[PDB]
Amino acid sequence: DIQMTQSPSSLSASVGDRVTITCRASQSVSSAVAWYQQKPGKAPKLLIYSASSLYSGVPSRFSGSRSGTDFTLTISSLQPEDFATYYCQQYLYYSLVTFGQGTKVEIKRTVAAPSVFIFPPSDSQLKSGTASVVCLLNNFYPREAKVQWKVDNALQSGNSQESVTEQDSKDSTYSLSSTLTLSKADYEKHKVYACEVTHQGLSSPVTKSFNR
Amino acid sequence: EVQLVESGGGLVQPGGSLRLSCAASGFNVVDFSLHWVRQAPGKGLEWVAYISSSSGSTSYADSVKGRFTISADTSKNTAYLQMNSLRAEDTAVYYCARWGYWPGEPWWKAFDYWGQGTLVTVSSASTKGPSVFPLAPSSKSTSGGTAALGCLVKDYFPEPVTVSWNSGALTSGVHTFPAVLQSSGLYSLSSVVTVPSSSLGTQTYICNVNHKPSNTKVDKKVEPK
Amino acid sequence: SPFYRCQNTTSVEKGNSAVMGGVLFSTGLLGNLLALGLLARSGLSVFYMLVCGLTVTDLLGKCLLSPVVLAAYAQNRSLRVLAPALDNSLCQAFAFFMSFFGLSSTLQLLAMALERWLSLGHPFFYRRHITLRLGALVAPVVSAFSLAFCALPFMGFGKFVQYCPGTWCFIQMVHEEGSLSVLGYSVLYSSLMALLVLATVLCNLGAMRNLYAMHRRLQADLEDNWETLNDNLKVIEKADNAAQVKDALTKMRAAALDAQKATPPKLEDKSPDSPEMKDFRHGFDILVGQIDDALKLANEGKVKEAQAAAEQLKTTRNAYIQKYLERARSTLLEELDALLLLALMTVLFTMCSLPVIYRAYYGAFKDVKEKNRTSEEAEDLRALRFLSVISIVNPWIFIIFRSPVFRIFFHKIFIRP
Amino acid sequence: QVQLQESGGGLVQPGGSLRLSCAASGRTISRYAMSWFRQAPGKEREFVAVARRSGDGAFYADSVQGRFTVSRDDAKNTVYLQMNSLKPEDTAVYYCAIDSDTFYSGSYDYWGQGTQVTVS
Ligand SMILES: Cc1cc(OC[C@@H]2CN(C)c3ccccc3O2)cc(C)c1C(=O)Nc1ccc(Cl)c(C2(C(=O)O)CC2)c1
Ligand SMILES: *[C@@H]1O[C@H](CO)[C@@H](O)[C@H](O)[C@H]1NC(C)=O
Repeated sequence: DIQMTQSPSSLSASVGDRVTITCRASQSVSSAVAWYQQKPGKAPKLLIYSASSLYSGVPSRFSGSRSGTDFTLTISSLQPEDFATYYCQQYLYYSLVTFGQGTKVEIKRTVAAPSVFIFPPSDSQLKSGTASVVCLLNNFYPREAKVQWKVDNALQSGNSQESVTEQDSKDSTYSLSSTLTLSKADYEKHKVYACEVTHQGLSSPVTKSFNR
Repeated sequence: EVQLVESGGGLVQPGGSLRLSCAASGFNVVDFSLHWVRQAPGKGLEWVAYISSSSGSTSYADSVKGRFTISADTSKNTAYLQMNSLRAEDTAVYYCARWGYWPGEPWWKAFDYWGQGTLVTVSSASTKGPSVFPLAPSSKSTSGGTAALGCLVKDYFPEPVTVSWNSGALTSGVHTFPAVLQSSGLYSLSSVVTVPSSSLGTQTYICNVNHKPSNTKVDKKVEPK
Repeated sequence: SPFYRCQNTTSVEKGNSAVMGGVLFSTGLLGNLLALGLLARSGLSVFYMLVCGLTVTDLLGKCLLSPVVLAAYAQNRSLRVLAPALDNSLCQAFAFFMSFFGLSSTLQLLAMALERWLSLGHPFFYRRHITLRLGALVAPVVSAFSLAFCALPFMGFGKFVQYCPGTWCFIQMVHEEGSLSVLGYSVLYSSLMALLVLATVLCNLGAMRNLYAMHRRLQADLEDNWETLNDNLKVIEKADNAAQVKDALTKMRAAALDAQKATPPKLEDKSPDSPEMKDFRHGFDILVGQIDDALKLANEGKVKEAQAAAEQLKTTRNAYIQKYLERARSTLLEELDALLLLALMTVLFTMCSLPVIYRAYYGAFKDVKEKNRTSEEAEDLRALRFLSVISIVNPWIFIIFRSPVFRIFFHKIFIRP
Repeated sequence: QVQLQESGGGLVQPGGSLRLSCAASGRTISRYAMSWFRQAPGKEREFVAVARRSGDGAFYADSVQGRFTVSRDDAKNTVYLQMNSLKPEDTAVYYCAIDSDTFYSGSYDYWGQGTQVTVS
């Protein structure tokens, strides 16, 4: 089972940069290596098919090279339509086909610090028998942000589901939602809840609390 | 004029059966080998199975082998994959692709054509209606002239659910987050928006949620507390 | 107080060494005649036409100059008194012919080295306009140039002087009390000899590096992939169970594809549409197809046809893709032989001519003062003797390099390192 | 644990360049990220720039992108803040911090002492 290792995983660049992605094979597959590009909600497309050969219709800014079971894909000057995910494949026999793990490319801008909000549970949901508390992080860059939830001291055992939007089309920033849901009786044990948000563009963590 | 179109994907109970048909267009299936590929939601790609009808050769992946079978009908120009012991890990999008024969350039180009894919979901759940809750802002603590306001949609099945604000009037500064599969087998979702703090307490806000399979339409009004 | 005592000496008294000159001339004559017999009759490139010209030029040098020295030393007379019909003309002609032959031979050796370097390094330029006409019109051109060049002292730019004991003659180098028309010819001659030797050495080194590149390019692709194919066939033919058969067959397939990418040393100028490459690629394609059907039959379904398929693969491998390998290896060994012959000839010529250049520059403008009587004539004779004795050793190199048993042992020797 | 030093801070004319050096006395800076922070006499600390691991990139603030620049040296594991085209509102005390999270989550625990930059 021949394996493929792809580097890096996330790349941030700007229009006009020079981009290099590396794939590595476990054994020698000669020059039987292909590259594919995929966008969300679509089927993959072929770019290179012999580690150095361009498929018909692909623009010439895509280049591929082979050296000692090390394969390189290069984009000389990035364009706004190249923000997608990229895969490397080895094919040796009909039963010997293996894919890579992918690499996503996105846009670079200046650091912005998140804005933090907290919402208490509604009264109608308490009748049903559940209580859900939601914490919102708005308009931050880069994507790496951390949320810590506590009641009195580091209550992170409780399940807290997080969802992240895609990169915004206007200002290329991010929004994140963290939901913490418990039973009704567990909502009546304590009185204070708080969020603590940390980010790279912030001297000290931001805490937001409410009291029952 | 070359296409690959699949059909036969849908919701089945665990342990069920399903037959997926790939119907080649513009070329003879006898002269080309063909393969099945699948992709899980939010993951990578994975090869599944292989048939060559000229040589009568057939191969499967390690997990698929023993459970799925693949056949070819040349007069009908169609390949079949019969799926017999379906589990929750089979929930994915499925593709049928082609591959040429040695010798020549036909072998060297691996996967020059794919299909659009069909979605197979395996879950033992029935249609349900969502429930809606508000997220009230507090004018006491919303300093800086900005406030946040939204509503929460919970416990529906299956996908999808559409959320709108003020019947589509509010389209600026609104964020809707992707659905998350809960442990109960259902989904949850949230919608938020930001408003100036001066306008808070003078204008009402409405969020509307629509679900087609269960035929549900709910409007909820959010007010400051 | 002239520098040379024996400038006007009319008699010779020494130790009856004329017989030594006779035996040395006899050995040189038999070596030249046997060498001109051996290859030029039994053996039959542009290398060998130049070698033939070199041998005949050397033979005409020996048959002309050694008789005069031997006759003067035998008639017990100086070179001005040996022949009464011509007293100074014998000395002038002797020195003139010595210098002329010494220059022309070096020009021929330089042409040999340059031609071999160009042939081995850049094949397109070599093939375009270098043929047997070029190899046939080297000696007349270089000999005419040297014979025109070595006539300056007869024109008024140098001097020929008889050296003690009066049996030799050569250009004078140790000057007057001071002059401008005696420095010029000596330094010009030695400068030309030095430049020719330097160019020859550089060409030798370049040709050696190009041959090393050729050896490495052969040894990587075809040879290492062939070794891999042999090992994979062996491990398939000695195996149990159908687990490792797929892995061994895939390794063999990868090695076969990489080997099909390779290029033989010959028929490489035209990579596409050459039949010598097309059937190479066809044989590798047939082998890959056999591998594919063996994989299909014995790996998708469990059956023991893999051993018979491996036997058939070995049978079709050992038939008609060994000829290319053997042709390539033979070509490399013949190239190595040609380069070794050049190296030995260059070593001899460079060794046995530097005393003349050093002596010419030592007697000219590098002399605050020189002890003159017993320390310069005995040193001056040695350079002339070495420049003459270049002639004897030249054809014996070729004889040893094409001997029945000696060359066979030599070839068995130098292939190993 | 670590010991950080800031080199620089002499009086410089308006419009003149300057270079500040942030040096960690040993340890390792190879897998971490480095950050620079302002502090005015009457305000709070503000983000200036960050240098990530090699091959990923560097980031600046919105009042900093045009002029300042951040360079990194793994031989002596130091970072350099080179500033150009200064104006009298840039005078402040500068501090250097180390991010302890390898997943690029902002967590600064070591601050040093900082240096005063004055513009006449
Ligand atoms: C003169 C002579 C000329 C010659 O080549 C002709 C030409 C000229 N040159 C220099 C040349 C150079 C390169 C290629 C071709 C060339 O062709 C060859 C020989 C052997 C001799 C010879 O007789 N040498 C000699 C060597 C050692 C001794 Cl000990 C003696 C004796 C003594 O008393 O000196 C005992 C007599 C004589
Ligand atoms: C040789 O004779 C010439 C001509 O008379 C004379 O110039 C020269 O000095 C003589 N040399 C010796 C060494 O006797």
